Amino acid sequence: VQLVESGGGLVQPGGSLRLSCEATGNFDDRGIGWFRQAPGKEREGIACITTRGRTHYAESVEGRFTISTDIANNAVYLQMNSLKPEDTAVYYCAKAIRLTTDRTQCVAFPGVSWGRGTQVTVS
Amino acid sequence: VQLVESGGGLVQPGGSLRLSCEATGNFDDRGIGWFRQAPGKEREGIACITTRGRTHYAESVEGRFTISTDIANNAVYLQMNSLKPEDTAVYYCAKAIRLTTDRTQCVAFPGVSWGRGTQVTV
Amino acid sequence: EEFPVPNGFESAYREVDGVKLHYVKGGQGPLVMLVHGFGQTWYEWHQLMPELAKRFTVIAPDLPGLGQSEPPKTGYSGEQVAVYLHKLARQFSPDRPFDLVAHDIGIWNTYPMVVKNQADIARLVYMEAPIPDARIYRFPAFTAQGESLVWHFSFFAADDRLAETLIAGKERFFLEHFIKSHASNTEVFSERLLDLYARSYAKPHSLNASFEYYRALNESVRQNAELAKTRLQMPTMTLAGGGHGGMGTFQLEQMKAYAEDVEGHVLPGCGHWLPEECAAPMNRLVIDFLSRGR
Amino acid sequence: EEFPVPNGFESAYREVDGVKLHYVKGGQGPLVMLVHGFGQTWYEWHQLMPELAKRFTVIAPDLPGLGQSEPPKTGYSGEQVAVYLHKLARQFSPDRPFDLVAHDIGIWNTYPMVVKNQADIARLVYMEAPIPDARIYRFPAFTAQGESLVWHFSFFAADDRLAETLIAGKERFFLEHFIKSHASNTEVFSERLLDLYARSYAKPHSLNASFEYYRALNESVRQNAELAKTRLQMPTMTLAGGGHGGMGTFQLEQMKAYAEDVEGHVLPGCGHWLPEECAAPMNRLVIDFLSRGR
Repeated sequence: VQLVESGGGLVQPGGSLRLSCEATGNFDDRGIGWFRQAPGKEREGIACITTRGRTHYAESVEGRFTISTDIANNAVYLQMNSLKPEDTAVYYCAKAIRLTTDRTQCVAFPGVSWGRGTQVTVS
Repeated sequence: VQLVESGGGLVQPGGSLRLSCEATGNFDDRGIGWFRQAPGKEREGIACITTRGRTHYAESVEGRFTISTDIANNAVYLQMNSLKPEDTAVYYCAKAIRLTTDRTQCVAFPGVSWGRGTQVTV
Repeated sequence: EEFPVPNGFESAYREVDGVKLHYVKGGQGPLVMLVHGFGQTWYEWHQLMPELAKRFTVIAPDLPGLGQSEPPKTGYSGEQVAVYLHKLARQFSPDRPFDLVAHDIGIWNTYPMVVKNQADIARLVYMEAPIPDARIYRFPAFTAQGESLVWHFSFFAADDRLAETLIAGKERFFLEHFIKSHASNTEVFSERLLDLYARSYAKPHSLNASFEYYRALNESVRQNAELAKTRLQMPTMTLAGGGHGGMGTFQLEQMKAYAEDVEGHVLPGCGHWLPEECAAPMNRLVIDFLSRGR
Repeated sequence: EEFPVPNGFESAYREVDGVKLHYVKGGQGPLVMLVHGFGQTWYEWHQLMPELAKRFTVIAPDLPGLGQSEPPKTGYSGEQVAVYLHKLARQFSPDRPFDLVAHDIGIWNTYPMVVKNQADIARLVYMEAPIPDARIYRFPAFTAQGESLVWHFSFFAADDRLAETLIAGKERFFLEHFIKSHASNTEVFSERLLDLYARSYAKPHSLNASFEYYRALNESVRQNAELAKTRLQMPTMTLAGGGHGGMGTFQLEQMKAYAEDVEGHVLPGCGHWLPEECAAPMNRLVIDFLSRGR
């Protein structure tokens, strides 16, 4: 894979954490999303940004998380504030699509291969 | 899975067995084959007979094994004479094809459900 | 007479369920019927027939509506047309089983006969077309090299007489393109051979009958979904051209879902028109399959 | 002048790289170009154009070789024709980005322009055709209901000018069948509209040009295999018809392999000819997509 996560860890409820998604090579395509997978449920798109800068947030993280693109350092950051026990999951970043049908959601680009991830635990 | 295997067992070199493949329902399609699978090795078709009675045997078992159809009992038999340690495997019957390309072999019908089979140990 | 009848053979007619079928017959012995396909007539068999007549009674009908045969009265679906060809063969072998060789839509118009009357068939040879079933919905409309093998299914099946209206007046032009785009060996089709086939199917009732087999193709598919619950029991051989225009491995692969006893061959460098493109090797394979063990 | 020009619009020509391109222009403001597809001309946009003109300068070219535009001098592949359309748009919006709406092979001839000059494109609407890539080799030749959606790809692309030869003289016969085969709403295609479209494309050079876009399709696919390594960055909307003759879910599913930012809609009971079959809801969608946030 060609995007590597970092920044995860253990935080107390209400605390903060910044995840980063780093490019391993060329960084022309910056349409990138953050996905989390709980150990019980299935992977979910929570924030994405397009190369031109449009963002979308899932309702469960709206107002608390901030996705941004740092072009100089070939990274996409996910600022997480007001963390809570539910936010506990494995967080993955991948090439993404801002998809509008009857609503807007972040979906993974078809056929992406996922990587290690970065673990976030709130308790 | 419309064919059930029976008649296996433990035998010594030179011994003989009769395996039975019994139909669970209609028996108009009697193009049926016998297949064996050693533990690690692949699945191999060793004998088949068509509804019209045409047999074919794998070179490894020809002359020792006989396959026949008992129409009245809805079954296909594998008369195994002169068994050997090489003949030790799990034996399966299935709907089969007498298939000739540059040679003739018995292959399974596309997408058959393989049943339990019967063990033959020597 | 549309095509030169080889000497020792007779061109004759027979009424079957109110339809007058043309055929070419010759030889002596057990029966072998040879059934042609689209764009052609009995004549495609004219080089195999003398070789087979040395050992068999050979009959080569023209499909209803094609060649010098009347259109069918029931319809153009496989089960309907096969009643015509089955009663024709039984008028010549009423007490013994016969052999069947079919090419292209000749397969379509004989598969119902074969699977419903299995004891009347000793041996079966099918070449160069799919038995109508759901696999035909899987052929591509277009390929990376240009036109695909069977886009003409949709062309011929289209409503409003689409294909008759466009091809009429340009029958020789289209048939030459069709033949050449399904052939590897394009030079065996002389200007006279092309002219003979183009004249035969340009007859307005024959042009129409050509595409009605295709307009009935979906009905044949639905008929064969029922009939194919009984596998074929007669020794079967499939042949396919492995070069440009041929069915390749598809012919045998499909037949593995139909026949208990099947022998498959792919002729390298030959397209769709095996009797003319690859006469020698094709004749040799048919003659050997029908003669082995007799 | 082939078609009625709407009130407030002019008909004009510009030379671009030695090819005289016809277009129809009206309105004031940021530019929107609308590119038609096969069997039609700029006129399919004639109900959308007045509505867009309230807010945008609207330009509607005839594709090279079709309508009143000269054939291209380079070639008919997507990359070559996109040069003509890009230079034309840019004559009218040299300093600011413009919007693009395209239907059918309008997509084929604008995708290379869009992907290679992303900063020039503000927003993009694509409807009712595949971008040329390997997915077109997956469409069926034939369906269980009759003729398939894109068997014409092989017909139009076949050698020996097969398509021209069979259709010349019968242009209106063919076009009406092709339009209705791909329509859910047949009502909107009056005798007058059908006649106007048949006259345009029956011009000998226009009939030929139509099919050259198809004879270049495989070359476009090869070109887009290289260009599609860069995803589209502009907000994009795909529209497909959900009824008989439309592309259904395929339009959006394909675009998920191209666009970072895509919105998709499938219009129920509408076929391929969205501007005519379903004018009101298509116009509403296109107007709202190009106006939101501005």
